[PDB]
Amino acid sequence: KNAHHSIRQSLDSHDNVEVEAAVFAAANFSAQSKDFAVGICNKISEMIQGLATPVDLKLKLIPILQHMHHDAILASSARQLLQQLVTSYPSTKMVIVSLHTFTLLAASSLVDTPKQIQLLLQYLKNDPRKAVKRLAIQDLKLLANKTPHTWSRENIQALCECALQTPYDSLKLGMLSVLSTLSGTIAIKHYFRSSDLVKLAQECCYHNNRGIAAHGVRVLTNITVSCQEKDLLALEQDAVFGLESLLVLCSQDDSPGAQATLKIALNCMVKLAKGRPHLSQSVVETLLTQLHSAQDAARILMCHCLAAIAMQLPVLGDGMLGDLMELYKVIGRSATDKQQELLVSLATVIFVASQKALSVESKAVIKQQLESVSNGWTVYRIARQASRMGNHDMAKELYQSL
Amino acid sequence: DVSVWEENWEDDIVQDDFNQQLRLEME
Amino acid sequence: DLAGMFLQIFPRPVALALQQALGQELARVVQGITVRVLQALATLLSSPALVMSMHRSHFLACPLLRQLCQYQRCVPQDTGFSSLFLKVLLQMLQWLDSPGVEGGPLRAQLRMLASQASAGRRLSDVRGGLLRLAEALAFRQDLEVVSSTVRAVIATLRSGEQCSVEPDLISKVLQGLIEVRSPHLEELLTAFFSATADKPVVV
Repeated sequence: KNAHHSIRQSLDSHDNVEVEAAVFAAANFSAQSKDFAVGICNKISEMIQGLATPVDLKLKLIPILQHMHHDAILASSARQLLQQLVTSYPSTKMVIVSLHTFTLLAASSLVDTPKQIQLLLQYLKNDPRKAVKRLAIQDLKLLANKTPHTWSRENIQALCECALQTPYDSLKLGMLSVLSTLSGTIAIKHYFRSSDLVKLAQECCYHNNRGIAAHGVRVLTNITVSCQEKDLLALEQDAVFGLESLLVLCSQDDSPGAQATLKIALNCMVKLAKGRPHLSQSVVETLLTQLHSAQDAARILMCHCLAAIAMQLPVLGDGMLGDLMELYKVIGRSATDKQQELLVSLATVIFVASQKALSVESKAVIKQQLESVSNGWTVYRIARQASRMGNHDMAKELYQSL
Repeated sequence: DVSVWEENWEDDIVQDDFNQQLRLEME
Repeated sequence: DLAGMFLQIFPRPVALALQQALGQELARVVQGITVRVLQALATLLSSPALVMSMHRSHFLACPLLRQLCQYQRCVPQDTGFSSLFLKVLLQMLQWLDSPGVEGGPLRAQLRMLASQASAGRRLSDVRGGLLRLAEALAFRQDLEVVSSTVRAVIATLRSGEQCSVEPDLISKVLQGLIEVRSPHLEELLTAFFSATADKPVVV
């Protein structure tokens, strides 16, 4: 108790260093204690309502309330206080801090999560400031990552409406990221056909920005794989073709953001193929068509995706093997530094595709390796993949050479 | 972040001592 | 022939080949046919519709539009191409604006492309744009027109010089915008108060 009284005393001092220290100590003790939490909640209410406190100290004071999750009534009182705060202090910094603190409080105390989501959606649709909107996006992302099931159909409807209405690319990208994160959980089932989410996802998958397209096609992939409703079977072609468009867009951009979007698209089509084999055939076809004209890193990621496709789904078609062999031939004299990983990934897809034994094409592969590689480690990894997939004669040749 | 292939063997962020020496041996 | 296969397919792999060719040409441009394809499809669209058949195959139509927009934004200095691009977009949207077409993803794609292209140019005058915006708010509707006008005014303020203000009129316009809660409000305020010393405090 004496420590608590010391914290409470120093909070109303004059020296700003002592006041900041008191705020930090109050944070820690309110994290630990319970009675101290409600006492400090009352003091912070009457202090923020007071006029002596400067703006910066008010900013520092608000996140103390994130520890008021010790009991229901205390959390509700803190919620009323935060509502008062956002009403009567509408400038950017403290609405930012206060609604983020409310998000954390709702995350800790699960009772008030629906109204918190409703408030966040309200601030997303109404408030004009870009920064407040972006914080709303981040907080909804956190809540989606931490409690997707609590989301209602109305919240998803509001979020989709907000995504449709807003013209800014960054806000659209962020809220579609939130929607994509929601789509990879049971939130789709709770949501349920043609609706706002489907129209939004279709519209965004053809958007100019790479990230928006990636998140839209991921929403389409999740909605197609999760449920087998008739409209979903109708729109599953749209997801595939949009995925192909994203693939051709990212096949030569050669930037880290492009690499991330390409990884997202390839993972999406791997999951879709795991869900839809009859779509997987066309997925394989477009992958092979774009393999030849893609860049080196794009080819590496494409080969990883195709290896996953082939490994999970057995009937890939030996017609693949010709295209892979042709691609392997031309890549033999492509580069020196990034050629190594492309070679090992290409050899991996060759071995996975060859469900049966090999032929003189193996002679071509080993001749290309001996002529161009001159590295050994890549030879070792190719032999390791050969032994993995059962092409043991190729492994014997490579190990003997190595 | 997500990974394109889960059973990919080329992931070498974690290299054990055996593979560490093996790579350094012949590179 | 290019127009023939287009008008034959819709009412398949060659579209993919066209997309590959477009991507390879874009790669050559960035590291170093679109005009011909755009002209051919515009000439086909002049003749009697193609847009109706494209609507049922929007999944294949939209990537071509996205590739064309990437080509356009890739070379902003190449004038003329953007003008023809915007003209084709406006014409095909106008032909598609009938309510009986059951507008969908292609409609939204064309609308956003047209809006982005229209925002790419400046406006004639700040005062005229403000007056037209005030008239639109007096009409209380046409929020697409309102969005186009405010984007044009923001672009003009970003580029051009400050003109006659009429602070009562500016306050009335901002009051109307706050009444309708336009998404561009923060951008508009930033455009106004980053220049035009002719008083912001009073407003």
